[PDB]
Amino acid sequence: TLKSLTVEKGIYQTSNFRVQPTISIVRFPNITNLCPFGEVFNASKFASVY
Amino acid sequence: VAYSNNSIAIPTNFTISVTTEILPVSMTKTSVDCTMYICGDSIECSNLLL
Ligand SMILES: *[C@@H]1O[C@H](CO)[C@@H](O[C@@H]2O[C@H](CO)[C@@H](O)[C@H](O)[C@H]2NC(C)=O)[C@H](O)[C@H]1NC(C)=O
Repeated sequence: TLKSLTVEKGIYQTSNFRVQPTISIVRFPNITNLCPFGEVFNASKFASVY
Repeated sequence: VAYSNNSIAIPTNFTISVTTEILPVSMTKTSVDCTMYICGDSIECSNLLL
């Protein structure tokens, strides 16, 4: 914190330098069916731009 | 004030008065953690703050 090898007498409040979280959790809703990419992209016909 | 060259007013009695004077001596002492306020405990943040 002082950026110096030598430290004098003081209360010296110090910034945290330690690691706390080691666990990673993922929460996602229950979805089984795949997205209908085949209908959206692989379609026999497409609409006109207008 | 009624003013005259030969006129003076002298008190024949006195009053003892106690009055209160309030002066602020100190203010709250505060310390700020720079990383906690800006990064909000984010591992990705503070790499930029170095
Ligand atoms: C100066 O003032 C004080 C009061 O401010 C006078 O004392 C009072 O005297 C009267 C009788 O004349 C009493 O009834 C009061 O109760 C007294 N007051 C107190 C607080 O004791 C005093 O007499 C005055 N002196 C002069 C020279 O007139």
